[PDB]
Amino acid sequence: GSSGSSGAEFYDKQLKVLLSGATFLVTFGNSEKPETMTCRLSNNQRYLFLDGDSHYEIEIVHISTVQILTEGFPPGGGNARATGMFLQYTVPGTEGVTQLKLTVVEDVTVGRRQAVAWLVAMHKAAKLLYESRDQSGPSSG
Repeated sequence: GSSGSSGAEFYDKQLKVLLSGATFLVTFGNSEKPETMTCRLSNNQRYLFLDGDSHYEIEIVHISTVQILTEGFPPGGGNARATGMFLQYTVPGTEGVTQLKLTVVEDVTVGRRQAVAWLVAMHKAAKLLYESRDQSGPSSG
């Protein structure tokens, strides 16, 4: 078996799925109704972008907490069961914290495979981003 040279092929297989961008339902604190938006990662998966009614962007550097909203008990065997998403972040200027929710659209062409795959993928990375460092060198170790 080979350890590796750079990155984790496993985590890399998702990098493509994340960037691709999946459709979800974004709900703003003010808006009570879900709106169809697009969630994708940046070139260096170091920032999140949004496209829709307006130009929105959620910097991962600001994001504090990031968890996935699970309906409940798993329908089948063991998998990345995920129907929704929960992310927390603060904006410079306002007062308090802003959270963003992402759900799977109930349209004919949504791509449950890609969508559900994106959610899990995001969290997965969001874990290494904190649990560990991105670049090995500048660390204070």
